[PDB]
Amino acid sequence: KLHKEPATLIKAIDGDTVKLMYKGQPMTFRLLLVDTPETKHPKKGVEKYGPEASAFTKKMVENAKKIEVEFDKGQRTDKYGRGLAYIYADGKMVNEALVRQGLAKVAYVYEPNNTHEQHLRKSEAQAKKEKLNIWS
Repeated sequence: KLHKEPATLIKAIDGDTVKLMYKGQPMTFRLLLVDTPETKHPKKGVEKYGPEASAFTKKMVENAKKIEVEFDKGQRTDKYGRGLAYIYADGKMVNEALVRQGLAKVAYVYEPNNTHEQHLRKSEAQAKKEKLNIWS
C-alpha cells in the first residue's frame, strides 16, 4: 500500500517539477504520470500553456498548509536524480489537479509506477470533454 509522507516546499520550478525538503534533504521532485507544457523545455524553452501550468502548480503548493509526497511501488528517483511521486497539497493531488484543468496530459506510463493511472486518465477524459485549456 502507498503512504503519504510530509515534505516542505522549497521552490516550485515548473508545472511538472517542484523542489522540496524531504527528510531533511533538499530534493527536486518530478510529478508522476503527467506531461505538462514546459517553460524550461530543453529543445523548445517555453511552450503554449507552459506559463499557465507553471503558475497553477506554484499557486497550489505555495498556498498549501501541508504538502505530502506519495511514492509509487517502483523506483523512487529517475535518471536525473529527481524523486518520482504524487504530490498532495492539503489532501488534493497536484498531479490530478493539473490533468483535470487541462493543463497536463497523462504521460506514457511505466509499470510498476502506475498506481493512479486510471484515476488520472478519467480526469483527462473529463477535461477533454469540457475542452479545457490544452483541449480548447
